[PDB]
Amino acid sequence: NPNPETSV
Amino acid sequence: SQYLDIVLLRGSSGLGFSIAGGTDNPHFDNDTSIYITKVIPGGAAEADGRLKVYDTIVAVDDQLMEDVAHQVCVDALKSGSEVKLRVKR
Repeated sequence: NPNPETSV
Repeated sequence: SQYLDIVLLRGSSGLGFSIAGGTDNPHFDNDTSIYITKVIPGGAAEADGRLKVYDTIVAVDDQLMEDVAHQVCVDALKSGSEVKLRVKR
């Protein structure tokens, strides 16, 4: 799915 | 196309942007680059004004990020009172 993300 | 160096001072909430991609978790099709996906209002990156959505992270401090796993770049950014970014756009 497309939602893998990390805020830094 | 255009390489740029941007230095950010980490804020109370970190750097104020989000990234996707990497060799382990491409964000586009067959694209392993690490891209900026969001710049948060009121965060350090937005206050600086230079970072743009979909910039490619070329390097963090002296560590290149062109063919690396996601968490590698995450660790570079998250660990670090001041971080030097080389980006491509």
